[PDB]
Amino acid sequence: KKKISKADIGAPSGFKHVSHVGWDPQNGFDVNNLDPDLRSLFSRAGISEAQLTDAETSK
Amino acid sequence: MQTIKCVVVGDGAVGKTCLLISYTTNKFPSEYVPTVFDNYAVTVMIGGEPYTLGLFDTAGQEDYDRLRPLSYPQTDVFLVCFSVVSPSSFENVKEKWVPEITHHCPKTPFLLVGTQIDLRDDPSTIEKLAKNKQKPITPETAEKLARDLKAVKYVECSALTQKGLKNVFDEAILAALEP
Ligand SMILES: Nc1nc2c(ncn2[C@@H]2O[C@H](COP(=O)(O)OP(=O)(O)CP(=O)(O)O)[C@@H](O)[C@H]2O)c(=O)[nH]1
Ligand SMILES: [Mg+2]
Repeated sequence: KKKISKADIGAPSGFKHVSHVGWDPQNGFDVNNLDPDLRSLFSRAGISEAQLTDAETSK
Repeated sequence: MQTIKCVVVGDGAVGKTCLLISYTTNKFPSEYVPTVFDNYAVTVMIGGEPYTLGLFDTAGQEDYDRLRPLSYPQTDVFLVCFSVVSPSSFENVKEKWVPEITHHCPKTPFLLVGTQIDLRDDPSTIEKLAKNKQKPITPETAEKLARDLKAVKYVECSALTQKGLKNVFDEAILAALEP
């Protein structure tokens, strides 16, 4: 069975920053690790004011 | 490798952001600017195995309605954090917070998170508004809603002190999942 019980889910331990979005009234969003699938939804949703160009790619 | 889709839903100021952090970081933040989008993944011991908890933080606003639902598709349970020291949230909580979800998924589990304890334990404010227009919510009053909205369960939490903090998420996942 896959029944979880109040005594099953132990204490957390594995903080995984899957994505970090840092807004800023002077810079406007400081996302440097958004999700892969969300990357397309974000730039398409509210972050569609302009493609992602935060710092050019290092050759 | 199992993973839960715990997304925090709610519109207002119920310390939903800080409670999310202290839960996974076991520490109280300091900076102020976390309301946008933050996906956290925890590793808890569920069913005798290191499971993964997909934590998705929303914006809790209307201006971000565009990239808001983005966290709805891949969801299992919902974290409706309502301010206990604010009847306003409670009213909508039963007719605004959950309904907004029912229209999309009226079958998925619904966690009833109670935040804003630090204040709830501050008679100075509680008594201040208790007779001016506002008033705190009792566990029995919150429970009812937990049942009125088919909520998996009602559990409060904090962040600064961690008063039943994680204990709440333990109820969420437990709900998001199933036999
Ligand atoms: N003492 C204490 N302060 C808390 C706790 N949780 C949040 N706060 C404080 O309350 C303030 C607001 O927290 P925040 O989580 O951003 O509130 P919110 O409900 O998310 C508000 P919004 O919907 O605008 O994004 C911050 O100053 C934060 O430090 C807590 O458990 N204890
Ligand atoms: Mg917030």
